Amino acid sequence: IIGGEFTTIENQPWFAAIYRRHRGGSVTYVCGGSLISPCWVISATHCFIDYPKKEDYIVYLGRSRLNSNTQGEMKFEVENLILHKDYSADTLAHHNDIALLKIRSKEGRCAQPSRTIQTISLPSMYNDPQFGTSCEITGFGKENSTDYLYPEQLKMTVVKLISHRECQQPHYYGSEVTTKMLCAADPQWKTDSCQGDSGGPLVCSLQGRMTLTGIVSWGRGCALKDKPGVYTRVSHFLPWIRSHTKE
Ligand SMILES: N=C(N)c1ccc(CNC(=O)[C@H](CO)NC(=O)[C@@H](CO)NS(=O)(=O)Cc2ccccc2)cc1
Repeated sequence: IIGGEFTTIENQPWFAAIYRRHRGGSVTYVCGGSLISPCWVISATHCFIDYPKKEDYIVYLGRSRLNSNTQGEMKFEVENLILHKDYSADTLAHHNDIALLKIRSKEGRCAQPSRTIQTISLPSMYNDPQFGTSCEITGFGKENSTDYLYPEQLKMTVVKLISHRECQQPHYYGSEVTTKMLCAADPQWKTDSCQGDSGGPLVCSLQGRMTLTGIVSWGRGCALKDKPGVYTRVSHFLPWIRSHTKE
């Protein structure tokens, strides 16, 4: 997250931190995610596409820090890793960048709600906030494009939804952005999501309710003028979500 402010898991109870174990013994952060139900976390496919081995991932809920423990946090293994079959990456755009991870503790249980662990509601069929609406993003992503390390404390910021019409302009992203995507940015181009924030949630208050409107996916640079962050439009994948989370 470029700019923005540091926060705690208490204020983002649905945020999931996903790590990958290495042959040696080191565990590195991979991507963010969101708990949409006790046993399911939603994230982005590009995060796991090169290493689709479910056994090498660890999911943390109720965690505020990157490399240290938080009281109340819960550790989970990945029972099932579901990547989208039509995922593909072009020059800039990442298509169908969404994924599902069925989690389970070592005892075989799913998440237990608490003050630091809660689910986030999914949107309704083709029911997104109006463009211009302010939404929040959260992540352990880079604070600056030139950094090679991630912040130790979780961060959050607020950006505004941009219409497809504006985002499809020549100086923006042209035809690379489709209707299955959502653009969002800071009108001043000072705050934005960045590398390491992938998979995280773009949350918007929709009719009084906190809704998982987008998933951090891609963008040209970070906090660059006329280069909004692009998010997977969750409201367009409800069918895919429901069909895979059944049985
Ligand atoms: N809002 C943003 N600006 C933004 C930028 C990046 C991401 C994470 N996703 C990726 O990096 C994804 C894949 O991991 N790739 C991209 O996006 C590509 C195009 O396919 N563009 S980029 O090379 O310009 C990203 C970048 C590199 C170095 C420094 C800053 C940014 C998420 C949000």
